[PDB]
Amino acid sequence: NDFHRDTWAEVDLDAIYDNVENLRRLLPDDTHIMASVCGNAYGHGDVQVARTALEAGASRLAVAFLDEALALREKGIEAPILVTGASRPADAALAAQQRIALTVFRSDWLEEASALYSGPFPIHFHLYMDTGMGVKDEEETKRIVALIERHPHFVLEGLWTWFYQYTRFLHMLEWLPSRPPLVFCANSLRRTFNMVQFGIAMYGLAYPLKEAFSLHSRLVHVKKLQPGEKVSYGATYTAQTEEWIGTIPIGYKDGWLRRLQHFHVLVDGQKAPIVGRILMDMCMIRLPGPLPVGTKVTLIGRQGDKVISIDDVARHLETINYEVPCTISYRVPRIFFRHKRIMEVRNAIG
Amino acid sequence: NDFHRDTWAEVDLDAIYDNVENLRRLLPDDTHIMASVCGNAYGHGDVQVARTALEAGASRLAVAFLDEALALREKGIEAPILVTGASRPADAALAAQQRIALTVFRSDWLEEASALYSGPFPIHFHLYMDTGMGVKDEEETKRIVALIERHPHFVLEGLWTWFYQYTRFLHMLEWLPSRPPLVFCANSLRRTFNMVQFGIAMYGLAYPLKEAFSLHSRLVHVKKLQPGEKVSYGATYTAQTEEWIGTIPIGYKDGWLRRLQHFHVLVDGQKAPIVGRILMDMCMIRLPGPLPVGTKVTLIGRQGDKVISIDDVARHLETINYEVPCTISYRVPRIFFRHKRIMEVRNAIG
Repeated sequence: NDFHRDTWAEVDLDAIYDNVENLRRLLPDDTHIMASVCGNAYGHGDVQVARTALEAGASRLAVAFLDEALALREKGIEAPILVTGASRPADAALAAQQRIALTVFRSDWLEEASALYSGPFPIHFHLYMDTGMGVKDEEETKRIVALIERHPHFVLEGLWTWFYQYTRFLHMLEWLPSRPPLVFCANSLRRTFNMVQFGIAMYGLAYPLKEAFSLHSRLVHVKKLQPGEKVSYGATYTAQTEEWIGTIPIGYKDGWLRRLQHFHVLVDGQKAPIVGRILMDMCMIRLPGPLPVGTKVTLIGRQGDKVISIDDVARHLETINYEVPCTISYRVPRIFFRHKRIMEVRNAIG
Repeated sequence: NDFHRDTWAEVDLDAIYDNVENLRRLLPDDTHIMASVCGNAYGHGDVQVARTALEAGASRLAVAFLDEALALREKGIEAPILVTGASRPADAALAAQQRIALTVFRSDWLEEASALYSGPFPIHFHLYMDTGMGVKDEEETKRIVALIERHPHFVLEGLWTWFYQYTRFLHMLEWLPSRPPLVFCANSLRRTFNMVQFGIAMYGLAYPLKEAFSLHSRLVHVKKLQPGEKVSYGATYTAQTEEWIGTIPIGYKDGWLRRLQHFHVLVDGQKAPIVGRILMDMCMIRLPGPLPVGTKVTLIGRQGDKVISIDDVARHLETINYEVPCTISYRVPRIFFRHKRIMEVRNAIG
């Protein structure tokens, strides 16, 4: 709850709430919302985001692998959770005991699972259909359906796919004896389909969606450089004029990658360039003018008229926006805001 | 201690041990070895590496900010620890209570610290000297020395710098009434100087030094593609011939960045290219031929005659080797090997 370096992320849970609420309003009353919270909720904080999305109308959670579902259960989350990635047949008992749903991709994964597991908890499976470009034919599907019907503790909960592929999907749906409780697709189509995946869009990333993630630091040293003065930590920055250099305590170990050398952060309402090499723990910006140590630096977020968004950082790095909050390391504290006030602080490094 | 996805890192503590032992032999008996363990020991594991480096001859630890020193103390580490980065004057009482040494860069940081702290623990300070390109003149140094002598609980433990700069340093050393218990420089010069910084070289990264970090996965789906068959998850991979595609459960959320698309991993003793876009949680490789699911994929490490090193990954990414193990996310379990056998497993996600 306390932290001891002037570098932190802010997570606006009101933003999460609002994004989910707008969708919960728009969709029909009988279609479920699934909240994607893999990768520690894309660097925002798994349990804080899950709790908020659930309060706001989400009724189910999606994670990428079993450990992520286990961590949510451990932190007291009770809503249904789907593992959308690969899992070991041997971990079936664990998932069932923890009331975690598993995705199956291959009939012989299920053959192994069936041989290895006898009870006492039911396991819920979702079938991932290969819709074009997972399970791919009628024979494989029928096999799967037989395994589920023949095993006393197996249950076919859902069918899904990732997007002609649609008409393929319609066909594959007909291969089943009956329609499963839940049918949806993963990417977001945000038809029927009685569940939708609010993936990255819950975080404000691509009506109108609110962005949820800010990253900040403070100047920790300020220095006037004379024309010709050098700073060398690896590379060598040579001052062309009289200018001011500030240091901030964030580096590539924090996920503030060497490749953001150049990028323009916000100090005192002005864009300022990250200058010289990004080092493991500190980096230098050329300041808009002289400034006192302790001045806030905004790496992502709003300062005055200006705003830097995740999209901006993604462009400089040449990646998609997803990767940016995900790369911000666990050693960066997150301050969670809810109801315009401060709800909690997670410093993963006690 | 258990983990539930087939993706893991291996950390060879024998490598750490050996690297430190070779240095402990080479250096004079009165010069200390300082072990750099910031950034969770560069992604290898803070407490496991500290413990090993200490067992092997290191007598002091270096971290980048206070929270890192606090986490080490909390996990039972008792050796002296220096914070080499910036700290808040107000946290002085906390560092003193926890017997953590602090680096000072500016005399008015110390003026604040002195005003705010009265006791009961002594605080050890190290002065970082600006040696050319921190504290910069005689007047500032004398001020600092006066503050330390006048305060009952302040102690000047060390002097250091990062590298004519040398002769500057010799001069600055003479500004002090006496020589501090410890004098060293940070970068590695690996003269006197009674302490050296075994930074990145402890990890086998640049006589002969052993590399300590491996990263591995397993194939989780295998698929034969016919000439012209496509896979689309974002980008579109179009098979030019008949070929085999394997999926592994690692993605950019694991620190396996989109930019490693192309890079060549090891499967079945062969180099194989990472193909199509790197997605959040999975990625595809074109296989040397048909292979059963469960086949080990080595992202960094040795398989048969072949070896992929951290340096190789750094080159493909266009960064320094430091950044690579540091970027591998906390959600990747680390398996620690000591005495050729398995010492423990850290799955940060219980």
